[PDB]
Amino acid sequence: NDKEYDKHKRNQQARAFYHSREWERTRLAVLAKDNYLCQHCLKEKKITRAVIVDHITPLLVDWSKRLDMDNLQSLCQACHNRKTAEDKRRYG
Ligand SMILES: [Mn+2]
Repeated sequence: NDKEYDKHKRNQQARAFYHSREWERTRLAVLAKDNYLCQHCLKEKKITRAVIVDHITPLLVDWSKRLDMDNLQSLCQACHNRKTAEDKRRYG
């Protein structure tokens, strides 16, 4: 195909993923395993409630790792925002 169409299909697939039964289940499994604590904060010796589960390697970078628990981290907002900025340096 053309690059634009493949990008469109990739993005539509990623959008749908977050509505999926498998994501809903896996998100809960990760939060539960993490006791709803931000994992980056914990590494920095801080206790902060997690509000989101983020892909370490972004979903749009490696579709194959979309449901891998070792590719998922519970994060607080500050750490999610920090990671989002960092990932822009990596990927755009
Ligand atoms: Mn944090």
